[PDB]
Amino acid sequence: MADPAAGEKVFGKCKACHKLDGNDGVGPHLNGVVGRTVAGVDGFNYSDPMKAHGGDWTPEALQEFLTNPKAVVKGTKMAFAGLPKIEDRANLIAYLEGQQ
Ligand code: HEC
Repeated sequence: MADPAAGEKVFGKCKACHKLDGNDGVGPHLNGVVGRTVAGVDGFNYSDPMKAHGGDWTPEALQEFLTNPKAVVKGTKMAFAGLPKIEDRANLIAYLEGQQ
C-alpha cells in the first residue's frame, strides 16, 4: 500500500497549510520531509517540543504523527486532527518522497 497518485488527493488535506515549492505559509515546505530532522526548515518559526525532538521523520514516526500529531509531538503548533487509514499516510509518504 504505497500509491503516490492517491497521496496527491490525501495531500489536498495538507496543501492550504504546506506547499512543497519554497513558499511555507501556515506550515513549512515538506520537500523531502521523509528522512529530514524534526524542526528542519532554516527560516520557519517552530514550536518548543518540535525543536526539542530533533532526530528524524522516518516512514514510521510520520505514520503515527500523521494520525495523532499531539501524541508524537506533545504541544505542536500543527492544527491537524489526524488521517484515519494506514493507506492514507503510507500513500502520502510515497507521494512526498518523489514530489518535492
Ligand atoms: C494547517 C491547519 C496544517 C495542516 C492542515 C497540516 N499541517 Fe502540517 N504543519 C503545520 C504547522 C503549523 C506545522 C509546524 C509546527 C510547529 O512546530 O511550528 C506543521 C508541521 C508539520 C510537519 C513537521 C515538519 C518539520 O519541519 O519537522 C509535518 C511532517 C507536517 N506538518 C506534515 C503535514 C501533513 C502531511 C499534513 C496533511 C496530512 C499536514 N501537515 C497538515 C500545519 C498544518
